[PDB]
Amino acid sequence: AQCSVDIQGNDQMQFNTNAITVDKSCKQFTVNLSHPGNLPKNVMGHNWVLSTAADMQGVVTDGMASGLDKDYLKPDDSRVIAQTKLIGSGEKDSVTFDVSKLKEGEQYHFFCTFPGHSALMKGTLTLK
Ligand SMILES: [Cu+2]
Repeated sequence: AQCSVDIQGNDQMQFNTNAITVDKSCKQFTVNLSHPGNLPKNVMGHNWVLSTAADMQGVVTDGMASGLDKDYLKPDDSRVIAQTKLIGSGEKDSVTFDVSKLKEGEQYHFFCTFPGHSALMKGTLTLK
């Protein structure tokens, strides 16, 4: 069984997927984020952040207020189920999280919190 996904965030402010499914039989799930392109992190940095859909807008708003020095994520945000760091182009970051943290009968979204990106870089995450 597959318990990981590889996702690209590129210089056109896009994730290459907007829907991720996690098999409920995985104990852990790994997101491998890569950022192809040629822009530095301070122009077009991308992260991958998972929260409930109801928490998403707040996560994003608080992350932009947190600023570039904090990867545009509030530190220790307890609305964040899992996150990569912010990466510039040519970089990669993976996050692994326990599938036991997703609730059956909750809605989840992933997104990038770099300012403005979540209009395009957002998607759903579901248990299969
Ligand atoms: Cu981004």
